[PDB]
Amino acid sequence: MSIVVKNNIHWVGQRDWEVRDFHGTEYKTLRGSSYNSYLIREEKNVLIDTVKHKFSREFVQNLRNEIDLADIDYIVINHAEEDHAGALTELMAQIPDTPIYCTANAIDSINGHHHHPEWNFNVVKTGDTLDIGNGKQLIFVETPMLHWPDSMMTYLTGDAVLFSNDAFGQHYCDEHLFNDEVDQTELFEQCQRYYANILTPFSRLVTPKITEILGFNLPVDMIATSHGVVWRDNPTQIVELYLKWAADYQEDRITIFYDTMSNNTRMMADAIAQGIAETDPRVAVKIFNVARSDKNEILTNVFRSKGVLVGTSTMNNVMMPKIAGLVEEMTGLRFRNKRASAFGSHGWSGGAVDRLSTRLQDAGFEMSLSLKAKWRPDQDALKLCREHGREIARQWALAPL
Amino acid sequence: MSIVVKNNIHWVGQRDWEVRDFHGTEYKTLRGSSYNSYLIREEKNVLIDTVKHKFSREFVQNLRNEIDLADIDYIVINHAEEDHAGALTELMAQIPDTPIYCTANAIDSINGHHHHPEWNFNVVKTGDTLDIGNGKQLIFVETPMLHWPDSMMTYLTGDAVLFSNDAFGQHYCDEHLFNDEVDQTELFEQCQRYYANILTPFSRLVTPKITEILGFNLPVDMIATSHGVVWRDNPTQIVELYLKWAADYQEDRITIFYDTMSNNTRMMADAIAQGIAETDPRVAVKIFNVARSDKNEILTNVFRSKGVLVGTSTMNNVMMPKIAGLVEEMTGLRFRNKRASAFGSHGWSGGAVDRLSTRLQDAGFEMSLSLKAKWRPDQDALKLCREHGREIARQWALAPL
Ligand SMILES: Cc1cc2nc3c(=O)[nH]c(=O)nc-3n(C[C@H](O)[C@H](O)[C@H](O)COP(=O)(O)O)c2cc1C
Ligand SMILES: Cc1cc2nc3c(=O)[nH]c(=O)nc-3n(C[C@H](O)[C@H](O)[C@H](O)COP(=O)(O)O)c2cc1C
Ligand SMILES: [Fe+3]
Ligand SMILES: [Fe+3]
Ligand SMILES: [Fe+3]
Ligand SMILES: [Fe+3]
Ligand SMILES: [O]
Ligand SMILES: [O]
Repeated sequence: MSIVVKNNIHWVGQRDWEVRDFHGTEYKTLRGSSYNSYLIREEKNVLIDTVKHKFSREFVQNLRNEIDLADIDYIVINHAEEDHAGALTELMAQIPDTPIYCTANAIDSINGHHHHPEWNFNVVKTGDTLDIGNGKQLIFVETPMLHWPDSMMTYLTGDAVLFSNDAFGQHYCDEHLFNDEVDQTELFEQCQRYYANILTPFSRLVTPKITEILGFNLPVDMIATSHGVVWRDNPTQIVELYLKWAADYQEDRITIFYDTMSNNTRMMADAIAQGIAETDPRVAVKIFNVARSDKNEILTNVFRSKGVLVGTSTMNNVMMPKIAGLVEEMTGLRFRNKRASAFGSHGWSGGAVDRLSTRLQDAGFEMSLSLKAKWRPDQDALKLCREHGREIARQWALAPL
Repeated sequence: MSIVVKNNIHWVGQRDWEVRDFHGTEYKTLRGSSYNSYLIREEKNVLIDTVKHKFSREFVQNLRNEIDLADIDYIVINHAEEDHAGALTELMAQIPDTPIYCTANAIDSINGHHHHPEWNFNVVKTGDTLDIGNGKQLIFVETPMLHWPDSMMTYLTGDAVLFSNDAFGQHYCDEHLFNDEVDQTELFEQCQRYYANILTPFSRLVTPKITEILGFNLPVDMIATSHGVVWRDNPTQIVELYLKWAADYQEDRITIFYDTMSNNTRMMADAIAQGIAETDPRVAVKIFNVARSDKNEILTNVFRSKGVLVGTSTMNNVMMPKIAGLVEEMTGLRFRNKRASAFGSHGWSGGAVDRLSTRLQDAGFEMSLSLKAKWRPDQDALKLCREHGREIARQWALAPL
C-alpha cells in the first residue's frame, strides 16, 4: 500500500533496493534508494512529484489503488530530474488536463525530457500559495541551483510539512519511512555521502537559502524529502547538519589516494601516512587506491578532510587516467579551504607529479611542495617520504604542536 | 617441464592463465599472458630474462630441474620491468657472482627495483658480442624507449633467434609455444591490442630501429619474445605488422565513445553514427559507453580509426571524469593523423563540450566543429545530430563521394 505520513498525507512512492548506480556510474548507491512521492487529500487532492521512469507502470497503478486519477486536482513538481519526474508522461497520458505547478526553469527541464509543452504548467515563485481546503495551503519556495535551476520546495501549512525534494534527502532504502525508525549510523553515512558528492559545489547557496526560509517563520513538524526517510523526530537535525557541512566543512583529517602500476607510489603513500601519524596523533588518516576503491567514499573523505595527498606514477609522460578523472570531478565539486600535496614515482624524466600538482591547484587546493621518487623507494627514499609526512603534518596543523 | 624452442634453446618461463590486470588496471589481459625466459646451453650456459616476482619460487625451482644454478654462466636482461626481471633477486641470492649483461640504462632500472648494486653488471651496446661456444655468439642491439630506456634485444647467431623481449610480443596464454600452433585470430587481436595500448607513442622510433636491425643482415629463423608465442613460421610477419602499425596507422573507421548520466548523450551518439553510415558505407563504426566498456578495446579501435567522436554531458560545469581520464591517456599515447569532434548534452549553461574539444586538440586530434544539445534530443534535435554525422562523414572521407 501507500503509507500515511501525517493526517491526510500519503506516501505513494517507490523503494529501490536494487539500484547501485546514479548519474551514470558517478554515484554508487550501496544501500539502494527510494523515490518519494506524496498524495495530499483535503478538499483538493495534490500529488507531489512522481518516481523514476523505470517504475512508471507500478507508480500509476499503485496511485489508482489509492485514488481515482481524475480526482487528482494539482500536480506539484519540485524538481524535474528523471528520478522524480520520470513517470510524468505515463501519468499525464491518463490525466492531460491536470495542472502542473513548478518553477519557470522547470518548464524548460520538464519539456526538455518529456517533450509535452502542451501540458498545463503553472509557474510558481517564492511566496506563492495554493489553497487546498480545510484551512490548509501550499507555500512554494524557489531554490535555484540546489541542486538544479528548476529546484524548489513546497510547504504545507497546518500539518507543517516541508516537501524539500532532494534537499536533506539521502539514498537509503528501508521499509520504515521515518528517520527515528531506521539505523542512525547508516542514515548519517548516506546523508553525508549525498551532500559531499552532490551539494558541495553549491555550499555558498545553502546557508543564505536556509536563512531565507527560516525568516518565513514556518513551523516544521516533518521534512518530507524525495529520497530516503521522512524526518519527523527532531527534523531540523538534518538542517543543522547542512549548515555545518556548507561552511567549508573540514575535520582534523587527511585523505591520501593514488594510482599505481607496480606499487612504488603505494610504498610512498604508506610512508607519508606513517610520518603524519607519528607527528600529529590528532589527525585521522585514510588511504585509498583509486583503481580498487569506492570513488564516492574517497570524495566523502576529501570533503571531511583538512587536506589531501594525491599520488600518481608517470605513464607516457602524463599522469594515470583514474587520477586525472578524479581530479576533474574534484574540479567540479569545488572543495574550499583545503590544502594538497602531489607525490609519486617515476622511471626517468617523470613529469606527472608536477602535472598533477598544477591540476589540484586548478581544482582549488592550496598546494604544498611535491614529493618525487625514482623507481622503488629504498630505505633512504622511504625516510624522505616519511619526512614529507612530517612536513605536511606540521604545516597543516590546526593548532600548534 | 621446460620446452625446447630450437636445438639447445629451452623455454623456462611461466604461463599466466589467471592474470587480468597489467600496469595497475590500465591494461586488461582478457586472454592471460606468459612470461618467457630462455636457457641456452652450448659451451656456455646463458639465461635470458626471468619472470614476474609472483612466480619467483616456481621459476628458480623449475630452473633447478633443468640445470644446476652454479652452471649458469651469463644472465641477460633485455628489459628490467617487473614481469621480466622480477625473479632476479631470488635467483641472484643463489648465484651472486653470476654476471649480468644489460644496457647502461638497465643498471639504473635493475638497481631501482632490486637495490642490489653489488651485482656484477656488464654494460652492452649495439654491436657488442658474447661468445657462448660451438661457433655461436650473442649479439646485442640497444632499443631505447622501445618501450623503456633500458630496453634491448639479443640475437643468437647460428640458430638465428632474435630475443626481442617486449617487441613483437603479446599477452596471449597458450600451452603451445609457437605461433603456428595457436588461434591466428586471437593472436592477431592480442598483438594489435598490445601495440595500440603500449607502443603507439613510440611509433616514430619503431621504423628507424627496424630499419637499423635489417641493415645488420642477420638471418631470422625465430623471434622469441618475452610475452606470448614464439614466432617460427614466417616470423617476420609480426615485423611487417609493426611497420604498418607504426606509420600512423588508420583504417576507414570511426570510433565513437562517451559517458552519460541520463542517456541524452547516448541518443546523440546513435544518431551521429546513423548519419555517418548512411553517408559513407565504406566507414566502419563502433560505439562505446566508457563506463560500461573495455577501455583497451576502445583505445585499440581509436588506433585503427581515421577519426573519433567523443561525447560527454556537463556535470558541475566540467566533463564526466571517465572521459577526462580517457582523454588524458590518449594524450600520452600520441595518436597521429587523426581527426576528432566533441559532442554532448547539457542542462543550462553547459561548457563540457568546449572543454572536451580543447583537450582532444591537446591530445593531438585535428578538431572539427562540436555538436551540442539541450536535455533529451527530440526529433528535430536528432535530425541535427544525424546531420552532424553527415558533416563528419563527408569531411573525413578518404576518397571523394
Ligand atoms: C606503461 C609505462 C609507461 C611509463 N612511462 C614513463 C614515462 O613516461 N616517464 C617516466 O619517467 N617513467 C615512465 N614509466 C616508469 C614508471 O613511472 C616507473 O616504473 C614508476 O617508478 C612506477 O610507479 P608505480 O609503481 O607507483 O606505478 C612508465 C612505466 C610504464 C609501465
Ligand atoms: C549531477 C549533475 C550535475 C549537472 N551539472 C550541470 C552543469 O553544471 N551545467 C549544465 O548545463 N547542466 C548540468 N547538468 C544537467 C545535465 O547536463 C543534463 O541533464 C544533460 O542533458 C544530461 O546529459 P546525459 O543524459 O547525456 O548524461 C547536471 C546534471 C546532473 C545530474
Ligand atoms: Fe536531483
Ligand atoms: Fe533526486
Ligand atoms: Fe615492458
Ligand atoms: Fe613485458
Ligand atoms: O534528483
Ligand atoms: O614489460
